[PDB]
Amino acid sequence: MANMHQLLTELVNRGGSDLHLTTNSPPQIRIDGKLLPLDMPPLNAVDTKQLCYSILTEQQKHKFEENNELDLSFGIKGLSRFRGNVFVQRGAVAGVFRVIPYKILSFEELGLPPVVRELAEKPRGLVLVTGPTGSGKSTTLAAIIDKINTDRHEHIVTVEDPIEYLHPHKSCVVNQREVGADTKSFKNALKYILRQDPDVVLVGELRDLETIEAALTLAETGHLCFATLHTNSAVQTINRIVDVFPSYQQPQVRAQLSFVLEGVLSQTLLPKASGTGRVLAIEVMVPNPAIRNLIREDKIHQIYSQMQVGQEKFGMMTMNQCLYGLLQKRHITMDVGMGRSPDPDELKQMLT
Amino acid sequence: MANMHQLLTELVNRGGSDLHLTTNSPPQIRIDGKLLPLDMPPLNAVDTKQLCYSILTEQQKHKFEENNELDLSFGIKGLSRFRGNVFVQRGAVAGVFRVIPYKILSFEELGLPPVVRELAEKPRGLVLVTGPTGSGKSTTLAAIIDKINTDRHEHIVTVEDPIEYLHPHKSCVVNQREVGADTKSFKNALKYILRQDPDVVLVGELRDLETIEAALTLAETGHLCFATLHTNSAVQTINRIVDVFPSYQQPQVRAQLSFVLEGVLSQTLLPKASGTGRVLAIEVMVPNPAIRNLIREDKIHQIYSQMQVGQEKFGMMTMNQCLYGLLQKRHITMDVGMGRSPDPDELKQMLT
Amino acid sequence: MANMHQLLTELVNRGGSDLHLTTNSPPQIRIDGKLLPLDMPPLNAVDTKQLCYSILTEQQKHKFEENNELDLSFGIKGLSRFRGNVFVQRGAVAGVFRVIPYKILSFEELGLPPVVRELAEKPRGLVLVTGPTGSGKSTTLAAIIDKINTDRHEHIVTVEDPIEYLHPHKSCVVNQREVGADTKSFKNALKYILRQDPDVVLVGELRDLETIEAALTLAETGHLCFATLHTNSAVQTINRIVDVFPSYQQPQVRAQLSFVLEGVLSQTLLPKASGTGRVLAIEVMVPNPAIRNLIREDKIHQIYSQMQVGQEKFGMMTMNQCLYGLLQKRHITMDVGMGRSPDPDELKQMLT
Amino acid sequence: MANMHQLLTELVNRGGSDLHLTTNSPPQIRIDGKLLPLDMPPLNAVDTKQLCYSILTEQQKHKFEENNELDLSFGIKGLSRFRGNVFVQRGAVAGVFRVIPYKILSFEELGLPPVVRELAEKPRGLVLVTGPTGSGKSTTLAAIIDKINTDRHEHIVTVEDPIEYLHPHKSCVVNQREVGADTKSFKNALKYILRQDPDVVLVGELRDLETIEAALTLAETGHLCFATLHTNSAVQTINRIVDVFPSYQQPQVRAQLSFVLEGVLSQTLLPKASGTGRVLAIEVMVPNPAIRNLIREDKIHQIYSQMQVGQEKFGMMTMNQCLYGLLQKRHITMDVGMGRSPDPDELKQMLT
Amino acid sequence: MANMHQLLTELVNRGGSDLHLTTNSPPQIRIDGKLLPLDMPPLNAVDTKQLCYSILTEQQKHKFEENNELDLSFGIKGLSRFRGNVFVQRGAVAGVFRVIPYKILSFEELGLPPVVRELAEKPRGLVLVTGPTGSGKSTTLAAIIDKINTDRHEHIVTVEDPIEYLHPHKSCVVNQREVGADTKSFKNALKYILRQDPDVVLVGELRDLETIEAALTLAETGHLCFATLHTNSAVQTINRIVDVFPSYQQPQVRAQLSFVLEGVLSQTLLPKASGTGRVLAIEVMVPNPAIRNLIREDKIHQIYSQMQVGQEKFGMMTMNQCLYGLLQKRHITMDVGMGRSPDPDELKQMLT
Ligand SMILES: Nc1ncnc2c1ncn2[C@@H]1O[C@H](COP(=O)(O)OP(=O)(O)OP(=O)(O)O)[C@@H](O)[C@H]1O
Ligand SMILES: Nc1ncnc2c1ncn2[C@@H]1O[C@H](COP(=O)(O)OP(=O)(O)OP(=O)(O)O)[C@@H](O)[C@H]1O
Ligand SMILES: Nc1ncnc2c1ncn2[C@@H]1O[C@H](COP(=O)(O)OP(=O)(O)OP(=O)(O)O)[C@@H](O)[C@H]1O
Ligand SMILES: Nc1ncnc2c1ncn2[C@@H]1O[C@H](COP(=O)(O)OP(=O)(O)OP(=O)(O)O)[C@@H](O)[C@H]1O
Ligand SMILES: Nc1ncnc2c1ncn2[C@@H]1O[C@H](COP(=O)(O)OP(=O)(O)OP(=O)(O)O)[C@@H](O)[C@H]1O
Repeated sequence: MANMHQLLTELVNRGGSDLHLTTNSPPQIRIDGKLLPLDMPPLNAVDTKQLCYSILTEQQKHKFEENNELDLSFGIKGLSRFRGNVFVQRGAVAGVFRVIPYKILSFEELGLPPVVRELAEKPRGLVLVTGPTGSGKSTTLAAIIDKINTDRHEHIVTVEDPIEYLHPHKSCVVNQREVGADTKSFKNALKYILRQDPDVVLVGELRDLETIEAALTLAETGHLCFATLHTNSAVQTINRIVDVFPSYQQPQVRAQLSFVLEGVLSQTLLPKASGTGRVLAIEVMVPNPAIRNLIREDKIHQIYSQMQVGQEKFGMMTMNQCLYGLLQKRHITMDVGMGRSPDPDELKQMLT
Repeated sequence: MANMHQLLTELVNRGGSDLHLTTNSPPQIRIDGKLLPLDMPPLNAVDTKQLCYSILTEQQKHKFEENNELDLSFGIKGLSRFRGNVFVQRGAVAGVFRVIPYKILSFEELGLPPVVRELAEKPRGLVLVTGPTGSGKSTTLAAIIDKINTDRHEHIVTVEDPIEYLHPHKSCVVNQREVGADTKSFKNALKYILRQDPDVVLVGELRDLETIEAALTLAETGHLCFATLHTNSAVQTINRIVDVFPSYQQPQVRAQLSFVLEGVLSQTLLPKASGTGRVLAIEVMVPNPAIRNLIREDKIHQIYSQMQVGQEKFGMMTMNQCLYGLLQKRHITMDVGMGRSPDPDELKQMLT
Repeated sequence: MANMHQLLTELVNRGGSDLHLTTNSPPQIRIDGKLLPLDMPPLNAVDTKQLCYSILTEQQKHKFEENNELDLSFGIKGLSRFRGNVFVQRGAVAGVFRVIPYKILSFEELGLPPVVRELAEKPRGLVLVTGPTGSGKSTTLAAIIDKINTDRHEHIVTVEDPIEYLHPHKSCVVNQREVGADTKSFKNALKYILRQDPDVVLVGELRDLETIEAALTLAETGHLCFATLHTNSAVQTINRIVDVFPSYQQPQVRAQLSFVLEGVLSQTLLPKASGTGRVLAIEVMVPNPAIRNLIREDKIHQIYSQMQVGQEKFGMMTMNQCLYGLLQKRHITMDVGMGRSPDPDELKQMLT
Repeated sequence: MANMHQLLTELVNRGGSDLHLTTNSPPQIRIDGKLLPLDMPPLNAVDTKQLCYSILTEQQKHKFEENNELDLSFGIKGLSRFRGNVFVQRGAVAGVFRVIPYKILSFEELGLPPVVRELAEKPRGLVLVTGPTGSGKSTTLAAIIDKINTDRHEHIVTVEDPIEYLHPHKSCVVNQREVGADTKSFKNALKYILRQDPDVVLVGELRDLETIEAALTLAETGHLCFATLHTNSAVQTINRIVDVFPSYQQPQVRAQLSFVLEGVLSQTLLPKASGTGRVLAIEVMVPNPAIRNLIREDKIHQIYSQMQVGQEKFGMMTMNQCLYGLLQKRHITMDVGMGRSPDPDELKQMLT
Repeated sequence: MANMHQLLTELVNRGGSDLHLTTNSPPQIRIDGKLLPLDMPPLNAVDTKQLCYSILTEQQKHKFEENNELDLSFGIKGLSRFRGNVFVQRGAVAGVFRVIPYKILSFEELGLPPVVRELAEKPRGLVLVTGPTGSGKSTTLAAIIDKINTDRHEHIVTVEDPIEYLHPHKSCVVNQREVGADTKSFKNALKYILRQDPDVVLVGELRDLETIEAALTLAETGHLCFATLHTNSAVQTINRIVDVFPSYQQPQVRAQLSFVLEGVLSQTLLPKASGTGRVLAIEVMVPNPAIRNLIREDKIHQIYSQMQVGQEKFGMMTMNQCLYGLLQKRHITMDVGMGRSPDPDELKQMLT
C-alpha cells in the first residue's frame, strides 16, 4: 500500500487533478487536464488489485468483486480525501482517483466574483453550478457551503454517493449522508429529509425527474437547496429541465421554477494561457422579475439577452463576457474563447 | 437517558422549536428558527446511539438499524409529546426532535382570527392549512380539532405517520391511528374509514393523487376532512392540486373542488420584529360562489383578486393584507414583509 | 360478551343508528346522527378486545390481528343483524357497529313514493340509489329487493363485502354471496355470475371502472342490476360515471347508459324538524327519451331541467322539490333546505 | 484444435474476411464477400464441437451449452484476434469467425481521406461511422483510436460486447471493458464511466434510446464519444435517430444533436472492379452551422444538398461523389455505382 | 407405428395435402383441400396416443403431456418430411400432419413466372409471399431458397418453429435453426444473427412488430430477408404492416419500406377446374420508384392501379389478372374467379 500512498502523495504534491491506474501502463496522472505517465514499471493485475485492496473493507472488496465496479470515498489522515472508482477492464483491476482537499478555497482564491458570496446569504431557493465532471463544481459548492457553515446557525444536510468534501461543524450543524450506507437511497433520504428540520440541503446530481420534484419541493418549503447539472449554459439547462417533464406539467414547472429559482451557473476549468495551472470560465445567470416572467411564459430563448445586460444590475455574465474578462487579463488564449464563443465576432468586438 | 431528558427539558423550558443531535457537535437547539449550540461536549456516535436507544423498543431499535431511518413519536409523562426522526450520517447516529405540547393553544393565543373558529362549526368539507414544515400546521389543526372535540358529539378520526398531537375525548369520540402500527397504510386506513362511521377526519399529508381522491370522496360523502399541504398560497395550491391529475380529469376535479372546498389557508411562522418569539403570517381564502365559479371555470389567476376583496364579507386575507396588519402592529419588520410582498409598493400603499 | 349484548340491545332499543367503541371513552351511540356517551366506565383495550373477540371465529381473530382491520357482518338470533368494523387506534382495539333490522320497511313506512314500487316491477336495467354512507341505501335497496322476492318468480343474486340485509326466499330464489368467503372477489363473482342464470343482481359499491362495465353488461344482457354510489345528484353522478372512462370510450358509455339506465336516486337521511327521528330527503331522476338523448349527446347540464319538469309525467323530483314537500309538511327546517338548495330563492318561491 | 488453427491460418493467409463452420459442408471461407468451400471433408457435429470447444473455458462451454449461443472474442498469440459466434442449427454446433488484425491500418492504407485524421484531433463530440456489419467500421474506428492513442495524453475507454480490436497503451491510457465480464452491462458501464475520468469513449452499438441519451450526455460533458450504426446515409441516420425518441423530446434531441454532433460517415466495403480485393465506398457529412441549423429546425431533407456542396469547404462527400471518385479511378464498376446512385443520371453527368 | 407409416404413405401416395387423426372417426385425409375418410375403424384415444407417441422422444412425450399441445417436425428416411401438430380434444389425443417433400419443385413446375427466379438473384431486400396456411408459401419460399443455394456462394440462415423444408448444402452454406432447440427464441436468434455473417435469411412468420423491425434491419443491413404473412393482397399487406406501428413511427416505416421492399406476393392454392389437383392463383406487386413514392407518401390505395399497369414493365399482376390467365387457360372456374374478383365485370371485360 506504500506505493499507493506515494502515488497519491505525488498527485497531491504535483497539483495533479486525477490519478489513473491500469495494467500494462505505468501509473499516469492527469495534471491540469493532461496525462503524464509516471517513470514507473507498467502495472499488472496483481499490482492494481493489491494496492486498491489495501484501502478496502472486507465488504468493499466483496462489493467490487461482486460487481467489478465500486464508487467510494476515503480520507488519508493529515493529507486529503479522495474519491475513487475501481472497475475491471480486460479482466484486470483498474482505478481512477480524484483529489478532495481538506481545505476548501474561497471565492477570490477560486476567481469567483463576490456575488456568489452574497448568494451564500440567501435563506432559501435553488442555485445551480453546472459543468462537466471535475469542473470544480463540488469544490465550488463546498466553498459556498463552508461559508454558510461558518456564518449561519442553521442545519446543513448533504446526500452524496459518495460523500466527497467534508464540512465539519462551524456555526451550523452539518450532517453528511452517504447513499447506500448512511441512507438506503436518494429516494430514502428524501423520504426522511423533511423530518430532520433542515435549512440547507445538498442533493447531489439531478439524476431524474423525481429528484427535480424533490428539489422544487425543498426550495418552495423554506429550504436552501443545492444541486448540480452537467449542462453548459442557462438556456440549455432550462430547456433540459423543462423537457424532462411530461408536456402537461411543464406549465407548472415553469411557474414553480420562476418562484424558486435563485441562480444558474455554468462553469468549466480550462488550461491557463500561461501553460501552468487551470482557470475557471463561468457563465452566470441571476433571475430577475423579467427573467421570472420569461420562465413562466416559456420564452426561454430571450434569456440569453438578459444575461448579456445583467452585468451591472445583478452581476450576470454570459460565457462570452467571461471569456472577455479572461482574454483581456490574458488568462485564456484567443483560440479557446473564440472556439467556444457562439459569436466569435461578438467577442472580438467586446475585446477590441 | 437522563442526559436526553435534560436536553428535551431544556428544549421545552427554553421555548425551543427543535433539538438537533449529531456527532462532533454539541447538542444544538433551534429556538425561534435559529440554532444555538449547547455548552456541552461534542457528541460521538456512542452518545447519540445510547441516548436515542434509551427511548426505543426492541422493534424500533431493530427498525432503525434495519433502515438507518426511523420516524416516530413518543410521550414524556407529565411533560410533552415529541416527534422524532433518527437517521445515520457519516456512519453515526443523528436525531432531530420536534415538540408537541400537551396543551393546544386557542385561536386568540395563536393570533388566529375568529372566522377559523366559525369554520370549526362546519359539518363537512375540506379546509386546508398549508405552509412549510413546522409552521404550526399540526398545532393549528389540533386547535380546530380540540375545539370540535370539545363542542361536538361526533366521531373524529386521525390517520398519522406518526401520531403527533393527542386529542383525548371531550364531547367527541376521537380515534387516532398511526400508520404502520394501528393501520397498514394510509391506503388501508382509507379502505376501512368509511365503515367506521366518521364525521371528522384528519388525513395527514396530501402525498399523492389517490389521497386527493380520497379527500374529495370524504368531503362529498358527508364528512369533515382535514389535510395539509406545503404550498404557500391559495392559487399556488389550486394549480398544484389540479395539475396532479391527468388532463381529462381536471374538469371533474374543478367541479368537485368547487363543491367540496370550504377553505384554503397558507401560513408561516416568522421571527418577531421584537427579536423574541415568532409570529404567524397567514393568507386566508374562503370560497364564495364567485370563487366556486372560478374553480369550475379554470379561471384560477383572478382568485387572488377575490381574496383582496373578501376581507369584509368573508374574512378573507391576502398575504400582503396579513403583512399589513403585522406591520401596523409592528409584529414584523418592513424588510420581511416587503421581501415577500408580490407587490411591495402595494403593501407600502396599504401601510401609508 | 354479555356487556356487548346489552350495548347492541340498547342500540336497537334506543333507535340508535350506530355504536362506537373505543378506549378511554365510554361506549357512545349515534342516535339520529348524534353521539351520546353511555353512562358507563371508559373502555380499555382489554374491554374492547374481549367483547369484540367474543363474536369472532378463530380465523376472524387471526384476521384482525393479522391486519388490525376487519369488516364483517353477523346476526344475533331473534334480534337483528349487524355490520361491524374492527380496527386499531393508538395501539388499542376499536369497533363500530351498524344495525341491520330483520324486518325491511316498506316504501310508505320509509316515506318513499309509489313510483319506486312500480320500478320494482321492471324486468331489467340499472336503477341507482345514492347518497353518503348509512343514508338508508342498503335498507332502501333491501326493500325493493324484498318486494321483488315477494312478487316475482325470479333469481336474485347479491354480492356483498360483507352481506348485510338477508333476504330469505319468498317467491324468488335468493342467493347472497359474501366476497372473500362465498366468492374470491367481486371480480370472481362476475366471472361466474352469467353461468348462474340470474334475473336480478345486487353488485354492491361501484368501486372501479371494471365494476361499471360489469353493470352495463348485466343491464344490457337481460338482467336487473342494482348498484350504489356515494354521489349526491343525478348530474354529479352522470359526470362522475362518464369521467371514470378513457375519453375514447365515453361515447360508447353514453350510448350504453342511454340504453340501460332506468333510474337515478340521490338520497340522504336528515334529522327531523321535530327533533326526534330522521327523515329522508331524496332527488329522483327517471330517464325519458329526451333524457336518453341528453345522455347520448353529452348534454348533461340540462338534465336538471328535465327533473324540474318530470314531476307530473314520471314522478321525477329535484332535491329542491323534495325540500319543498318536506318544508310544507314541516318535516325539515328552513335552514337545512336552504343551506342545501342550489337556489334558495327558488325554493322560497316554490314554498310561498 | 490443430485443424482449427489451420483454418484460421488459411483465413488470415488468404485475405479472407470470415470463416463459416457447419455440419455436412466443408469449412467455407468468405473472401472479399464470397464463399469458397475448402477442399476438406464435410463437417459433422463432433468436428465442430471439438474444434470450437478447444478454444473455450469451462464457463464458455457451459455458456454455449446453456444457451446454444455464444458471442466471444479471443486472441491467437503472434497471429491475430478473432471475433467468434457459436450457435446451434439442426441440432449441431456451428460457428462463424471474423478476423481482427493485430495491426490497424492507417487512413491512406484504407483509402480514407485526411479529414478523418483531422477529426481525430477533435477533443470532443460524436463522430459516427456507419454501414452494415463487417464494413470496416470497427477497423476504421480502431484506426482513429490508435491515432489518438499515439498522439494524445488522454484517457480512452471502450465498452464492447465483446472486445474486438485491442489498443495497447501508446500516449494515452486505454482501458477496454468487455460487457458481461469486465462490466455487468452497457448500462453498468455507463453507471461508472463518469467516475473514471475519461476523455475518449467507444460505446459500441447504439442499441437503444438509453444508449443514445448516454452518448449525448458524454459528448456534451466534455468527452469524445465514438459509436456505430448500421444506417446507410446521413439523412437516414438522422431520421432514424430522431424518430427513436418520443415526439415531445425530439425538439431537445435536435438541439442537442446540433450542439454535440461532429460527423456522420456511412461506409461500405465493395468488391473491387479488378476482381481482387475490396474497396471502401463512403458518404461523408461534416456539420456546418447551416447544417446545425437544419438539425435544430427539423429540415432534414435538405441536408443532402449540403453534402453535395461541402466538398471544397469541409471535405464532405455524398455517396454519389464517392462513386464518382471510385469510377474515374476504375475502383468500382459502373453497374454497382449506378445501382446504388439515387440519381444514376446525376452520377453519369458527374463522370462524363 | 406401422399403421401410422401406412397412413402417411397413403397421404404421400395419394397426393394428399394433410392427414387428420382424431377419435371416433377413421383417419381422414385432405386431398386438394377436401377430406376423405379412410376405410378404417374409428380411432380411439389409445390408437391416436400410441401411433403419435411412436415418433416422439421422451422429452416430446413429456412436452405434449405437459401442455396437451405440440408443434413439431420430423423426417421419414427415404420418404418425406412432415410437420405435425398434436393436441387434445374431448380428453383424447388428436393430430394433424402436413407433407414436406424432399424435392422442392421449380417455378415452372409450380406455374410460377420467371420473374421470381430473377428476384432470386437479388442480393438483398425483403420479398414477401403471403396467403393462408398451406397455400404453398413454405414450398415457394423453399424453391427460391434452393435456387439461391444452388446458384450462390452465400450464407443462408433459416429460423423456424419448427424447421420444415430442409435445404442441404449446394453452393451456399445453409444453416437451419429450430426455435426452442437450436435457439431459445426468434428473439434470441435475432440476438445472434448479425454475428453469424449471413447473406440470406428466412425469418418465419411476421408475428409481431419486433419481428418487423428485425426484418427492416436485416434488409437494410445488406442481407436478403425472407418472411411470410397471411394477408391476401399487397394493399391489405401494406396497410396491415403500417398500422402495427405507433402512429409516430409509421412515417419512418414508410421510408424504410420504400427503401428495403423488393416484392409482395399474395398467393393461394385453389381446386383446379378439371376437378383433379390444385392450381396457384397469385397477385404480384413489384415496387417501382413510383410505388416507392406511394409508400413514402402514405398513398396506399392507388397502389392497386400500379399493379394493374405493371404487367409489361415489371411482371406485376393483380389477382384479377391472374384469374384472367387461369380462366382463359381453363385452370379455374368462372365462379371462383368472379366470386373473388373485386370487380367481376372488370374480369369479364378482360376475358371477353
Ligand atoms: N478555481 C479552480 N481552479 C483550479 N482548479 C479548481 C478550481 N476549482 C476546482 N478545481 C479543481 O477541479 C478538480 C475537480 O474538483 P470538483 O470535484 O469540485 O469538480 P466537480 O465538477 O464537482 O466533479 P464531479 O462532477 O465528479 O462532482 C479538482 O482538482 C479541483 O481542485
Ligand atoms: N402561533 C404560533 N406562534 C408561535 N409558534 C407556533 C405557533 N403555532 C405553532 N407554533 C409552533 O411551530 C412549531 C411546529 O408546530 P407544528 O408541528 O404544528 O407545525 P407543522 O407545520 O404541522 O410541522 P409538520 O409539517 O412537520 O407537520 C412548534 O414549535 C409550535 O409550537
Ligand atoms: N326512511 C328511513 N328513515 C329513517 N332511517 C332510515 C331510513 N332508511 C334507512 N334508515 C336507517 O339508516 C341507517 C343506515 O341504513 P343503510 O345501511 O341501509 O344505509 P346505507 O347508505 O346503505 O349505508 P352503507 O353505505 O354503509 O351501505 C339505518 O339505521 C337505517 O335504519
Ligand atoms: N479499407 C478496407 N479495405 C478492405 N477491407 C477492409 C477495409 N477496412 C476494413 N476492412 C475489413 O472488413 C472486415 C470487417 O472489419 P470490421 O469488424 O472493422 O467492420 P465492422 O463494420 O465494424 O463489423 P461489425 O459490425 O461486426 O462490428 C475485415 O476483414 C476488415 O479487414
Ligand atoms: N403450385 C402448387 N401446386 C399445388 N400444390 C402446391 C403448390 N405449391 C405448394 N403446394 C402444396 O401446398 C401444400 C402446403 O405447402 P406449404 O407448407 O409450402 O404452404 P404454406 O403456406 O407455407 O403453409 P404454412 O402457412 O403452414 O407454412 C403442400 O401440399 C404443397 O405441396
